[PDB]
This record gives sequence, structure tokens and C-alpha cells, in this order.
Amino acid sequence: TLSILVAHDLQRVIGFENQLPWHLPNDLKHVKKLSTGHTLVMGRKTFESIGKPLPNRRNVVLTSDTSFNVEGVDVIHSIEDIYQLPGHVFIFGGQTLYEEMIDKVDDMYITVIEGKFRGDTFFPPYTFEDWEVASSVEGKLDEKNTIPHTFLHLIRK
Ligand SMILES: NC(=O)C1=CN([C@@H]2O[C@H](COP(=O)(O)OP(=O)(O)OC[C@H]3O[C@@H](n4cnc5c(N)ncnc54)[C@H](OP(=O)(O)O)[C@@H]3O)[C@@H](O)[C@H]2O)C=CC1
Ligand SMILES: COc1cc([C@H](C)C#Cc2c(C)nc(N)nc2N)ccc1-c1ccccc1
Repeated sequence: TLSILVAHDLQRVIGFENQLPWHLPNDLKHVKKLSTGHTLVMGRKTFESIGKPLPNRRNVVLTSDTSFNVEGVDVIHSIEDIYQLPGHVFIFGGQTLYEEMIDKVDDMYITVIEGKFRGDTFFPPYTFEDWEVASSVEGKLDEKNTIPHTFLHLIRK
């Protein structure tokens, strides 16, 4: 399976100055549950924003840098390399990778953050004309989770 995994706001912001614009522990839990024991594929910049691989899953980084080597990280140098990765593979960011992959994925797991944040990086536009809502689950508001959010699972029609 090839899936997108993304959190974006009401205007499809995903990032600002190499960081997530919001703090939402519930969403990190959602990522952990979905991707543990599977594979994440991310662009070089997304990886460096996090700085280290996420535990208990395969971390694959896409870069043109032939010197790129990080312990606990597998490197690929082409989009075509993604299709040869076994198991459930989640496209994990950022903007460039999403733009390259949105047309190709089976599936999207989107956390819609119901706010308008300042951003410099964006998820590409998409229409529900192309995507069936497999599930839509409201995130629970919390002392630690104070932004309304909805977990969408979208499947290509
Ligand atoms: N939610 C998110 O996903 C988050 C993303 N961001 C940010 O996104 C911002 C914008 O950068 P963006 O480019 O979208 O980030 P990406 O994660 O998509 O990384 C881009 C890099 O990935 C590599 N890459 C992408 N496509 C290819 C390809 N076809 N062939 C070879 N290498 C490829 C290149 O690395 P290289 O230059 O090494 O060759 C490229 O510069 C960054 O500032 C990043 O911090 C910030 C916070 C969160
Ligand atoms: C999982 O940890 C992260 C992941 C990222 C990357 C950019 C991501 C992502 C992502 C999230 C958070 N949610 C969903 N649904 N999809 C994603 N691709 C950025 C910062 C962090 C992070 C780093 C340190 C502390 C807290 C969060």
C-alpha cells in the first residue's frame, strides 16, 4: 500500500520555518499508531526538521546527496525507488514530495487542523470529487490538545 500521511490546516499549511506551526500531541499519537511497524518516506528537509528517525519503523529519506548517511535511516535517490519498497509505505512530507506523489498514492490519511496558521509550506490542492471519505473522526479537545482537528481517511475513487 502507498499512502499519504499529513496534517494540514484550513488553508493547507503544513509547515513554517522548518517546524510544525501547531502543537497537537493527539496527532503525533495518530502518526505513531498508523506508521509503527511500517515505512515512512520523507524529503531531506522534512527529515532534518525532525533531526532523527522515528522509532520502531523504517525511515526512508529522499535526497540527491550521495554523501547522505544517517544511522537508522535508509536513503533513496529517486521517486521510482519508492515503488520498490515493501509493505505499507507512508509518504510523510514535505511539500515537494506530496506534490510529486499525490497523483500516485492509493490512500490519504489527513489530519485537518481547523485553524489558520502562518505557513511557508503547503499540501497541494485536492478535491473530494476525486476522493471518497472512508472515515472522518473528530479529534478530542484536551488540556494538551486545544486546536480542533479531524482525522480523515480518503481513498482514490
Ligand atoms: N509537515 C511537514 O512535512 C514539514 C515540512 N517542513 C518543510 O518543508 C519545507 C520546504 O521544503 P520541501 O522541499 O517541501 O521539503 P521536503 O521534505 O519535500 O524535502 C525536499 C528535499 O527532498 C529531496 N527531494 C525531493 N524530491 C526529490 C527528487 N525527486 N529527487 C531527489 N531528491 C528529492 C531534495 O533534497 P536535497 O536538497 O538534499 O537533494 C529536496 O531539497 C522545508 O523548509 C521543510 O523544513 C517543515 C515543517 C514540517
Ligand atoms: C513526529 O514528529 C515530528 C514530525 C514532523 C514531520 C514534519 C511530520 C509530520 C506529520 C504529522 C505531525 N502528522 C501527520 N498526520 N502527518 C505527518 N506527516 C515534524 C516535527 C515532529 C516533531 C519533532 C519533535 C517534537 C515534536 C514533533
